[PDB]
Amino acid sequence: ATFLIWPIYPKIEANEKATAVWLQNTGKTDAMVQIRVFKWNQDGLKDNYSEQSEIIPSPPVAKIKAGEKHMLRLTKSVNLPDGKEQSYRLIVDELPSKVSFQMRYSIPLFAYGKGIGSGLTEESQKLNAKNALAKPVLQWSVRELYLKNNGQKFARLSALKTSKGYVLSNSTVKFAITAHELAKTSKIYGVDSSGIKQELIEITKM
Amino acid sequence: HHSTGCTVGGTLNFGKTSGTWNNVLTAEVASAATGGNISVTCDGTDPVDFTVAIDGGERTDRTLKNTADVVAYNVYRDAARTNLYVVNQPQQFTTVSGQATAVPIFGAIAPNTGTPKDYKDTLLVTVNF
Repeated sequence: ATFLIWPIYPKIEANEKATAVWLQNTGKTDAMVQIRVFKWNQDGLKDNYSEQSEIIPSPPVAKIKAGEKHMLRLTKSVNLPDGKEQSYRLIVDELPSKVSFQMRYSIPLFAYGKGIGSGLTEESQKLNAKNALAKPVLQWSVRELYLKNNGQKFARLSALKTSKGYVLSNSTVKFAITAHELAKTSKIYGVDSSGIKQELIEITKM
Repeated sequence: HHSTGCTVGGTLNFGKTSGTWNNVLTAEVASAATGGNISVTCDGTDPVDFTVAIDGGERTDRTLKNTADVVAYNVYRDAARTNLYVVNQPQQFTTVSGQATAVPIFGAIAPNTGTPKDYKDTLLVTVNF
């Protein structure tokens, strides 16, 4: 089946009780989906998921007829820890000699505590301007290339340049590699799409 | 601020796989003209990166079961089948502004020739944004 998913980068601000993701069956046949939210971290240089009770999806199961647009509600159970960005994945499982396909769609979901925001709105931009750590702060080293985020916000990098995926907050991520090109400078640069527009951020050597 | 939306979506039939066969069995979900395919289209103006991982099937080894005997198969990103969809491992894609990025899936079964045999399996295709 065919789905339009909007927005693809949902988030819940500190002052917001819930957000909405819209699922529309843009196809000709009916579809049945399961909606789940898992907590997301990058401990041990790997993406880890786990059951969680902070963000509640509604409904957990939905029959989406052809053409029908459904509103998925993502509700915060309680307020989140101050000044911190929580990471989640929203999982949409499409339920059904030949081998057939079962589609699973995964999009990031971020939720904020007091004092930090997404930076996708004026309100949250003025918030993060008062916070020195409300941004990705990436350091790099070579073992493969390691990226350590010391800021309170995630980075989403499309490319790395010697001259001008996800790295969650307070996390270190490993990438396969350019190593001599790495050992030839001190700062590299990454194209980050975590904010309102693509921007180069400075990555300093560890 | 422009919120990106993306359209996603939206069967490898190897034919009869009973008995024996001397050549490679092939099937594909890669083109609208070939029957249809999986694709991703996002409404923004900047490219959107995403990842496709395919599991190992009902038995995690990618084999079709008779429902009464198995037959090993694999799924590739490539018609020449040089680029395997290695089980559960991400495969990198990127969208182009205003255009559909296909997620092509090419299936193959090695020649049997010796040892004669419905056959079904379900693959989980995970698209990660």
